[PDB]
Amino acid sequence: SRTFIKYPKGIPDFFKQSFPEGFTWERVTRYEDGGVITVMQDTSLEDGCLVYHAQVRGVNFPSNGAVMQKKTKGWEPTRDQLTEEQIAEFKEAFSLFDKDGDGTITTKELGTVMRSLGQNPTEAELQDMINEVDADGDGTIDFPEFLIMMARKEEEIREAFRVFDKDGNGYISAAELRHVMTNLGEKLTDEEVDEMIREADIDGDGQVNYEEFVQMMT
Amino acid sequence: MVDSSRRKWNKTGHAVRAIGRLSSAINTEMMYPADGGLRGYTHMALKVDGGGHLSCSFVTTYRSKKTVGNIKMPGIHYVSHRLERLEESDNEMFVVQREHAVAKFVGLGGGGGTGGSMNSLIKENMRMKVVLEGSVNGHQFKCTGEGEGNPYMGTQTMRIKVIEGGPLPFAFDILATSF
Ligand SMILES: [Ca+2]
Ligand SMILES: [Ca+2]
Ligand SMILES: [Ca+2]
Ligand SMILES: [Ca+2]
Repeated sequence: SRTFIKYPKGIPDFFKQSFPEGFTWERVTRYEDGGVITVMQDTSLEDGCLVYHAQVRGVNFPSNGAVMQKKTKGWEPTRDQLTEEQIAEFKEAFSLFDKDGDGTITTKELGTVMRSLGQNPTEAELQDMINEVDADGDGTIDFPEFLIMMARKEEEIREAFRVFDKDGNGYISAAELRHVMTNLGEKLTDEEVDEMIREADIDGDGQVNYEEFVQMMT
Repeated sequence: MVDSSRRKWNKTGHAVRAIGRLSSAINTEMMYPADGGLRGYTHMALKVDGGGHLSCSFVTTYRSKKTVGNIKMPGIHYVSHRLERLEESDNEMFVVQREHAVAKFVGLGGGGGTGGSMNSLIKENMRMKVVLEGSVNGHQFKCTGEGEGNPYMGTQTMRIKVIEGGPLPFAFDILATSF
């Protein structure tokens, strides 16, 4: 019932603007236990009154689950969001993945990032991962879906550190760090690599140890 | 301004997180223009007896029926909602629910940061009437309801009756956000 959302002045209100004609919507809902519901809706305005028509089709709900057994107790509120700063950080990240600069993360690009962060994953997995957040099912991750995935996100930092520390001596040198950032598709000067080392290097030995790495990475 | 070198570490940290497993549940609704149309991505949590949740997500494309006239399109924004059931009769054949919803600014997007244009057809109080029908796991049903609210404050109440196929052999909650 989208017409009853308080929109601040500075955000255009798609719903209120659509009158007198109104609007429609189509929706696909997936529950984590497998149930799926498709909905189509029309919102119209007739003689000063709002009029809604909805068609729903749900399937695959487990017979023993809480929905079919009527063991539900209402919805949590929906209040989490990202900040403007976070969205701008996540856009910078996204481009590491979006190396063709097109707007979409193909399974090819996800594998190359995972490869240069040292991962060894199949299509069997690169399609599982992409399906966990492919809202619309085209088969790639665009920026809004990347946002959702990010918002939803020790042993793995340890792995990252082992990958950065190519020679295994316990310290990431400038040369090691340049190699990973380059492979990630970062465009940065050698000065900029050193500036990253300097930012991380609290004990001032010219290199990044594990604990220093953890602090930058978390 | 965030320091350049720190931005790099942050984004490297994000890339490591993005490829990692182990996803939380989240409760969020993000709106993003696509076309000339408005898309929403919503993650909600349905409370279950014993205190767990069933996590659910949906993608919605909203389309205007105004075919002539410039509609100002928003960019990316979120909406906070609280939808609460106020009453029910027996076996959930009658349900009263209310919702409070507010869109949230998270940066200049799409249509500038100037709003579209106030629509004199949407007054401070508006009524609604609804018909919803369909099936779940093959069980057919039809509900009707009525309600009202304050569109500029984001508040509304709906009284809904299950007029065919009742009592539903499934939880009414799964229909809550569909009217
Ligand atoms: Ca791409
Ligand atoms: Ca997609
Ligand atoms: Ca080393
Ligand atoms: Ca050091």
